[PDB]
Amino acid sequence: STVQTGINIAGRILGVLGVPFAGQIASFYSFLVGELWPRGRDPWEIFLEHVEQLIRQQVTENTRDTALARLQGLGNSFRAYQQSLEDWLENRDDARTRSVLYTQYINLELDFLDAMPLFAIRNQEVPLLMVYAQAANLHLLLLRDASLFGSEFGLTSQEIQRYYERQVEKTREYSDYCARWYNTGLNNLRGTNAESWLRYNQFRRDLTLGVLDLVALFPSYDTRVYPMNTSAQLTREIYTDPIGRTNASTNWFNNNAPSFSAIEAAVIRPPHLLDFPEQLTIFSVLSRWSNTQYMNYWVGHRLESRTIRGSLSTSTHGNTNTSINPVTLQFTSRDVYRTESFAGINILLTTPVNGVPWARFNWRNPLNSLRGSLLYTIGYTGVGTQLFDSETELPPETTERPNYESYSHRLSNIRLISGNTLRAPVYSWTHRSADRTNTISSDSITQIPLVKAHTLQSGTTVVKGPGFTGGDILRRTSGGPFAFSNVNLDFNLSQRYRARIRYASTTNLRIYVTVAGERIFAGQFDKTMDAGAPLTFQSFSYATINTAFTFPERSSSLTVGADTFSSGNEVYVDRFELIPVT
Amino acid sequence: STVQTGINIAGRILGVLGVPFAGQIASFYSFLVGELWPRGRDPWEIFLEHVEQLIRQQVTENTRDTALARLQGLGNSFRAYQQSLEDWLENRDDARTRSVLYTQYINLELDFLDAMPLFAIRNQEVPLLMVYAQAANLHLLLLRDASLFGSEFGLTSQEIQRYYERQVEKTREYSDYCARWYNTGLNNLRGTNAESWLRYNQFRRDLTLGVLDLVALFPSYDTRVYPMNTSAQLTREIYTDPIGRTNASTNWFNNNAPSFSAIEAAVIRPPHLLDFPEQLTIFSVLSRWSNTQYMNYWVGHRLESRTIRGSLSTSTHGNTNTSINPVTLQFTSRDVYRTESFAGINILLTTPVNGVPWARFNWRNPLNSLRGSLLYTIGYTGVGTQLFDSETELPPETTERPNYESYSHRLSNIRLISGNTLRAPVYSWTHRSADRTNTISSDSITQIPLVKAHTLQSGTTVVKGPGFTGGDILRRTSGGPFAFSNVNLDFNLSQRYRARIRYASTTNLRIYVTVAGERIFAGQFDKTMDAGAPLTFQSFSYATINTAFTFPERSSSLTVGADTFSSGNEVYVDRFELIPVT
Amino acid sequence: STVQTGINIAGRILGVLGVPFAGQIASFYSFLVGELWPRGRDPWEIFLEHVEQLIRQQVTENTRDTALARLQGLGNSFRAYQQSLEDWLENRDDARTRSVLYTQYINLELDFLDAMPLFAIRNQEVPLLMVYAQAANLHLLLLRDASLFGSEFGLTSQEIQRYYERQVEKTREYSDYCARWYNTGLNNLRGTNAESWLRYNQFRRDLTLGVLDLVALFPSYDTRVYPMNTSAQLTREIYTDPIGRTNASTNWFNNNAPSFSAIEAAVIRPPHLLDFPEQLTIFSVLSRWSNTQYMNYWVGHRLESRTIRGSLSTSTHGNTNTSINPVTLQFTSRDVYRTESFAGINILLTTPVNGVPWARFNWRNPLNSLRGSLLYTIGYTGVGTQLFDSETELPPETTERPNYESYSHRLSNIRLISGNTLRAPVYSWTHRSADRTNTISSDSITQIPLVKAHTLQSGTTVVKGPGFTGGDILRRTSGGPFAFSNVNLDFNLSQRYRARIRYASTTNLRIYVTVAGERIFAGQFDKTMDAGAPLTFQSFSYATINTAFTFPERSSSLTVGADTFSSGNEVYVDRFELIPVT
Repeated sequence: STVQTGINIAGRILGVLGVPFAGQIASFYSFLVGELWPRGRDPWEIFLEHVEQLIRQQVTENTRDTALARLQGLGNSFRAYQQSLEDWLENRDDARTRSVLYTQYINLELDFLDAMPLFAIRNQEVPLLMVYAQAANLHLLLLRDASLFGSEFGLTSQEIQRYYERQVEKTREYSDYCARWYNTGLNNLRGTNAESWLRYNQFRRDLTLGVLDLVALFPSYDTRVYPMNTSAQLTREIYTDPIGRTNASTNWFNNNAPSFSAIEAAVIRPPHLLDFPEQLTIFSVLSRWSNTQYMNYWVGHRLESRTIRGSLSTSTHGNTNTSINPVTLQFTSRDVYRTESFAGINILLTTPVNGVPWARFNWRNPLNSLRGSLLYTIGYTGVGTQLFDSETELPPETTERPNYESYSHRLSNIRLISGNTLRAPVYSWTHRSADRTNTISSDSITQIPLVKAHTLQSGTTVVKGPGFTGGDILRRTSGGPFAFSNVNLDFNLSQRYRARIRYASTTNLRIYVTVAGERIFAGQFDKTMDAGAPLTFQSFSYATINTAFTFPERSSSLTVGADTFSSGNEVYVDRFELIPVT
Repeated sequence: STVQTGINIAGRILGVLGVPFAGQIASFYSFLVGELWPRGRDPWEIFLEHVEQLIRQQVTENTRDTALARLQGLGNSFRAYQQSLEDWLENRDDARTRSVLYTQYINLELDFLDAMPLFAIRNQEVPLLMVYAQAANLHLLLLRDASLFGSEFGLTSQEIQRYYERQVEKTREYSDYCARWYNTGLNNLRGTNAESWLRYNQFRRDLTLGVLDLVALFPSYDTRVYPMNTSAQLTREIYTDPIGRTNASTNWFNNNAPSFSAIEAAVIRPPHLLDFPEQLTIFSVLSRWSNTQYMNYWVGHRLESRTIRGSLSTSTHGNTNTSINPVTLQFTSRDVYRTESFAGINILLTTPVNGVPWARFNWRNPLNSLRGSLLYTIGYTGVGTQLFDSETELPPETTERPNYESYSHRLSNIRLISGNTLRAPVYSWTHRSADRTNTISSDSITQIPLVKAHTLQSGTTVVKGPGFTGGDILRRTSGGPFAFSNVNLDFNLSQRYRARIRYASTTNLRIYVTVAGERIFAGQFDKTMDAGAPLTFQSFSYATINTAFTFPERSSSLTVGADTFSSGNEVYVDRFELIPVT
Repeated sequence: STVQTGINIAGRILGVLGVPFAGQIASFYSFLVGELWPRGRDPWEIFLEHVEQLIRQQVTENTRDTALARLQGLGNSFRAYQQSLEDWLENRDDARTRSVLYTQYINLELDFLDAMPLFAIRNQEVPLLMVYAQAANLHLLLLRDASLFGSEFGLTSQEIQRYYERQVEKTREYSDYCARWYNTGLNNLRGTNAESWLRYNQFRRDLTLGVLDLVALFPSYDTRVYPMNTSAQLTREIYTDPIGRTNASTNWFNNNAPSFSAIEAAVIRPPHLLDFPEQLTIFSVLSRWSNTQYMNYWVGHRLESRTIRGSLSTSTHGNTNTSINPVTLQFTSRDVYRTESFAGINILLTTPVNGVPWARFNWRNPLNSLRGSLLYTIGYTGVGTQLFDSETELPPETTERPNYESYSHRLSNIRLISGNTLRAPVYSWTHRSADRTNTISSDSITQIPLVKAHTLQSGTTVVKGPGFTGGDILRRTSGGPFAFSNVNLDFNLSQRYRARIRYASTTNLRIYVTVAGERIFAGQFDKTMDAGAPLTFQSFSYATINTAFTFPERSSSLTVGADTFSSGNEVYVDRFELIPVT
């Protein structure tokens, strides 16, 4: 539910980024009070106690009362502001409505200022992280409304500016707090054994859904950088729990093997370029004690993964001996949105075996409404069984449609935890907003993270993301191209686009873009951080190249690079954006 | 003092219900800051520590600081708002006064929103109940001012509505919280012995004075339901402490007898129709040890009680043997407002006897300024003595007049706690606002609770009140009349009145009224709750019958009924109101 | 730093008292957010933990979170208000800027009301004293801005008055809280030995710098009493730590002697009239153990001190035998702003000796830019050494100039703690704002405390200050003159001035002033307190004598007196002010 709501909120903000036209602010605001201040329950205390249970450290009974009391009162005010904001909809002229809405806006904007430190208490920053992050986003949307149509509210140009300036610094402040405190929180649960890793990974996945995916949208509220509609991609991989037992007491981590440090390096893919799974091939082994107690469980797999117009990559995990047949499932261009998995446990004299004898992959074709299940199993009986529904961990956002139209995540990679007499698959997922084609729209600002590329230049490493960008990030230490991406355009192609790239660098440099590997458009831009400085939100600037360009084909490719600086300096690239000039 | 203030506040709100004309809001508001934010002391912490001592459970030193700090700051703001509200009195046109008063109104209305959860902390809801309830009333009066003359403030029709809507839902929210939490609080002090019953009853009486009597006036703030002046009656019975010893260690509850469960069923009258005492007859027994240590104490009484135009009822308690003479006092139509009682204790070898050898009943005639004492005693000497002044528990409201003009309660019933060698009278009182004649005014809305009736139909039970109505309530389970009341009208009788009755029902039904048991005016009205649902504030609606009527005599009688529904459903009636049409 | 900031703030308010013209409010406000809400650190928690360490009693981890969270949010709002206040600078006409600035002013003024009890928690009033006092001043400056130019904001005359009234009562409320709680705090650290006295004196000096010097400026915010520029003097003496050891464990207080009660009476000058040091003569004694371990340390001194046009006074402390030579330093009319002192420790078999073998007095001439050091030493080697820089305790205010132009305090008196084999000088200092000439300006209101006089009448005692005036105070118990002062005027002398004197009295009386001991101007004024009442902020009123006068000479003398009342009553005088009539 905690996770369910963070998905609904973050996924619905994706639709209302930059400048919205007409009346999606009010319906979004209306949706927002319904999800955040509902009848019946308090989702804030659900946030607070969700993280508290994760890190296994309860807030003081004090800090509890203070924040939630501040939160509901703020919700009475947020409900009041939107209520009247929902009446300004029809209003064109009134010296009283724009005078009360005036005051309740200003009061609540002010109210969020005082309230923000309340959810930011020393020694209990981490338990309040989701509570804090969801509140921080709320304040940043309201400052966006100052720029949006406060100009009609009865606000002066100077006060709009004063409002925009705090939105800028609050975007920097809120994006830093969440990143560091998500990191510190994650840091403390670093353990020494597997049981601590499950708690570690759980903290990572759940808070990535609520907090980090919201923070990554904060830059896209800026009215001046995104003066129209803009589109964003969240590119991080998240890992659902490994499919193993949990009851009655060996389980799956006390069934021998590996260490915390071993599991973390074995399942977490190092920072890569984003790929979609293609063909999956499962190998099985049979482990019986008699005619009534056997099960052929999951021992190894071979998964093909392709970047966007990439050459095929195939990884191998586990065992591959094929006395038993191997079953192969087909995932290419099909969104595996829901996996129902069964964790089997067979027992010998003292030694129990954990494996997976059944896993169904529900898939949808995002381009043309084709569904399907893909089943793996051989046979089993007399063994223990524990279900793993992916939607327990990765629910579709709450919609008026079924799950195969409303899902929020795809299967992207299957790793495998192996040991002596233990097999625990781990599904890594990628967010829906990260698309398969890098489609470039004609009437909105398309953000394409450089992580959506297919090829790295001979010196470009993908380094792990700071927290507040939505995914990992690419870093050159000397001049040259960064990565090679492929982009697709819609019906009418005559469109000219200017290029703008979110970068972080130690030096003034020349940033360029080449289309179809032939014609080039460059610019000169500024240093954004100090040499030993540790990459915060303000280290990132936008480098707008003046000159517009036409794409030659509906399927063209775009390179991003930066040279003309002395090596040893560090240059980062998060994202190239394409601004349709019109 | 805690109790003294709850009386002053609640009693003074009685005069300013519905729509006030001219300038009683400001003087009431001025009175309100004087009583709530005085110089010298903090009555909020007096509230808080009064309940804390009752339930014998102190708030955390934390929750203490938070709420009182919020409260005084709110009082600095409430003092500021009223200060300028007290200057708008003279103002007719000003774009600045109605612009500051504008802002400090809106700010404080908003301020109460955030503040309300502060006085509503989990695990300490009951100790803050009076603190909470008095604050809740404060917020609800200000929302009433939005409807009242915010229309002149510079408020638009839509924002007045938005203000009225929160007044509606806050009236529902605040009336539910107080009722349930008064009930939960009362529930925990349910004990097993008599010493726990005194603490139990003390909690009941004191919090009924401050909280419940205030909540019962919350419906009467609605500007649309009561668009003029309206009159309200509080009909509950409250029970002062039984007159027994308290020092040096047997006292009156360790002098043997009964249990908690025994006392509660023996003294608390089950839900009845309200009656006023008539003739009281005391019986006494003499208990001496010698010539220097005797006392004839109170052993039994016989009290006559009449409903409004009711047949005489006489109850009997205790002993009645009349070797000693019996003394009879006359209370008919006389408001016993003050009782000074003496708890006597005589001692034998080990067995002590508790009784009352002296009790004076100060009375006033509410129609024509006749006072008087009525004394009971026989003779006593050498025995212990402990005074019981009713005004210690039931003080008159703070006025510029003496107690026999400013009293807030009347004696209504005398029960008696009996045991082996123990006599402890208990005085039950009814609030002043509940009148003796059910007078119906020509220019205000007269609320007559159905508990002010004289006769029940053959299936109507008086069930115990939910908490937020002011008294108990009447319930039919099949169609027919509810109860039979008698009403009185003032000088000019030509007036036509329409009837409107606060009801709660499971089904659509026909609600009617008949005047003088002859002519009938009915209507059809809506279901208001679900079958198993537990009767909250929103279960109660108003059923307005369209047709006006003339009363035939200055002393007429009015029946309330509801038929045309299937039995097994439940129908409740709290109150019939009479709206003078003009 | 805590002390460093209290100096900067208080010293910079001295320049912007009463009514400022043009644009020093905004630059002062800009300075104020920089010093109070800086980047990097939280000076509020530095305040809070500074006092906490002094009294050796930490706030609860709770009260901590609450106040600082309220404080920064208030700082986000204070930064916002000043930000737009810093834009109204250029604005002359706008129905929107004066409408947002409108609302954020009113909101923050309201915000300070609720916030003030937050920093005033029961059982932790003293640790929050500096936090509280600095916040109290902030609120009082904003109320001053209501009177100043709220009249242009869009405020009505009546609301300005309502704003001024709270400024009056808040000036009374904040000045009382700080004085009593500074006193209670100081009271608890009353000890029995010398180690407790150092902690006692430390609490006195540090909180006098931050809190008391700020409170003494609160009266000078009143727009009606000081309708122009006004000048104020802070006249209290503060005492830096006695120069003794602190490491490795005898130190200087365990090296035998005296008690708490002995030290307090020996070093703290009883309430006197303010004097400036003149000629200082140090006597030394030699204490060696061999040729490699000797030191001639400070044993006694003889200091000349003169009031303003006073006869010379000379005090003597310590020893005076002159086998060793005596060194004499010249301080007359020279501001000893910085002293660097060395605490020496020589050791015998078990008995160690503490003395001072080196002390340099940096001085500046305030009239004409002459600097200089004045050194005392004889010779020392092989002994322990611990430096005492006065700016560790008494820093110059943070400026763009060096310390000999920006210092905040002068050396005024040197007392000496003596014992058997122990010498610990103690420097008493007077604040810079207290001047040497009592200069009277032509275009500002000059406050001259009566403590700046030179002669007391035959019945006038200087009694210790209540806390909220800036220094001690003079009290007559029968009619007559109070004290005799000398005043100096600037270039053009034609000016007429009216006299007004801050007094506190039990009776209606005649207060007079005589110039040059010849011509007299008197008036009749009102009782201000009750006979046994204990002198609070409201005990002090201003007695304005109607008639203007001319001073005859550039160096004239002014007497203040009050007769025509019955003896036994008490009459206090803090300050005579001189209002240039024009």
